[PDB]
Amino acid sequence: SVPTKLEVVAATPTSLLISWDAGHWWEWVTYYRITYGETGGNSPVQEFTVPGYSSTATISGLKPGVDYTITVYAPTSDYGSPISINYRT
Amino acid sequence: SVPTKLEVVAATPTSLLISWDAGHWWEWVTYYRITYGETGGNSPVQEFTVPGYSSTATISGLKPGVDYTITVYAPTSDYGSPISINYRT
Amino acid sequence: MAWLILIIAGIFEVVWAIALKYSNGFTRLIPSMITLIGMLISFYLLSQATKTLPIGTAYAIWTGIGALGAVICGIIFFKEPLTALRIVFMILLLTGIIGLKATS
Amino acid sequence: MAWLILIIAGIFEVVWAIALKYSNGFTRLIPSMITLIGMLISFYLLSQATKTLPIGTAYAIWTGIGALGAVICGIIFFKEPLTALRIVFMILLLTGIIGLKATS
Ligand SMILES: CCCCCCCCCCCCP(C)(C)=O
Repeated sequence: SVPTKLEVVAATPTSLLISWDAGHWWEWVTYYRITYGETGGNSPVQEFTVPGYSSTATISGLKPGVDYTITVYAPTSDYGSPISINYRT
Repeated sequence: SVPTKLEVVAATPTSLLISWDAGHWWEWVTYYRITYGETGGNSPVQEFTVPGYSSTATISGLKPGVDYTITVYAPTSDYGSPISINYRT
Repeated sequence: MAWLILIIAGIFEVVWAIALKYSNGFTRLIPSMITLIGMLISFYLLSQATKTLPIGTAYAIWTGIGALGAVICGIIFFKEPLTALRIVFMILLLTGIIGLKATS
Repeated sequence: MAWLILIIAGIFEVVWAIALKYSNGFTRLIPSMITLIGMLISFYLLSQATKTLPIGTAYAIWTGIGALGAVICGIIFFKEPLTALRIVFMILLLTGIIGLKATS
């Protein structure tokens, strides 16, 4: 159900600007945890959180020319499956 | 009378470190509000609150060589008696 | 006036109480937010009322308004069975609140 | 087991009540902090005692102890009125609260 439509709004060799659809007011969660990592798995991933009143998020320090997986988790699994996309910088 | 002994611990052309006596643990308040402004007049007086678990506070952004008055208020003046000082940066 | 503040404190208490269950695990932003605000306001106005009112009376009337708002909302909104017992109990509660205000 | 945790939750209820009275409207640090932490404690221990005991009787005994002990310690510490009327109307009020929370 939420979040939906995770699209990379903008991109730079070393940075992505992503966004999602927070949904209707009764679907607005308190926070989304964004997780970005090399689309393979060199060692861990990388993760931060964003207040639920925000639908966009910037990601920096990415290796240029590398495909990354980017997931946007709701606080709990109740709201919906964690959406995620692939993008090569 | 909370607080007591308002003094400038450290100082700079542009900043003052002040401290006061929070009193006994039954005189401790939830917050102090500090005021400071040019003793001359000209303008109003700057203000900010500070957690009551803090006997000290720093005042930044000040004109060098100018004389400021600095008052320290309790939430109410039930046992309150606003203590003020003068300090020239 | 402190009694009016107390009534309003009970109101915000029941409001944050129900917005709390409307927030799942403190995750829905809007409900969690309503609860946060209503908690702050309920407890703030409750403290203000306690400044001039006896604690055993202010707390009791605050909890009573919480319970009465909870039931009134359940019956009205969330479809709750209105029994003779619950009627008698709301009557006892309102009588207690009113008689406490009436012996100021 | 959870019965005594419920009892303790009600004790911390009256604790944060009396601590709120001493805080003169969240102005005296320590009574304000006893209030906040006693809130958190009572709510957590209520969640504990309620994941076992019936929410009806759990809330009933919880708010009963809270309200009654608040009335008591008010009559005692802050030497609040102990009239025939006030006690009778407090009886009506607390019975109404205990009854409404014992039927949900
Ligand atoms: C979570 C506890 C309730 C919220 C704390 C409210 C703090 C307000 C402090 C009262 C300020 C006293 P005054 C006479 C300057 O308004």
